[PDB]
Amino acid sequence: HYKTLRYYETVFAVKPTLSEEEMKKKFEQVKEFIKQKGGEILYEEDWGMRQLAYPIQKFNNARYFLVQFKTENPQLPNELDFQLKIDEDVIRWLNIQIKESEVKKN
Ligand code: NA
Repeated sequence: HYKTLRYYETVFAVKPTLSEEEMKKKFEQVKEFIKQKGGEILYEEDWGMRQLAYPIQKFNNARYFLVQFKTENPQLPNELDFQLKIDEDVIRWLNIQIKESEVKKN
């Protein structure tokens, strides 16, 4: 059915020189940014430190977070992408539109 409420998944990688406390704060900041722009946070995963397939700004590891959200704001994925792009601490960002049935929980 045609519907303007859409579901999205965002995955981003934080540079490994931030402290555990800074990484978790970054995640909360991304969530609050999404919440600002008319998005409801449905789900979230912390994937911890992961080896990168190939280096990024001379880094071989990074901190991965994942968040799913829903919104009627069609520009939120554009917005989030720009925000994660310009954030110097976020060295990788990926935005995926997902189905409603792909929303997870716990
Ligand atoms: Na960035």
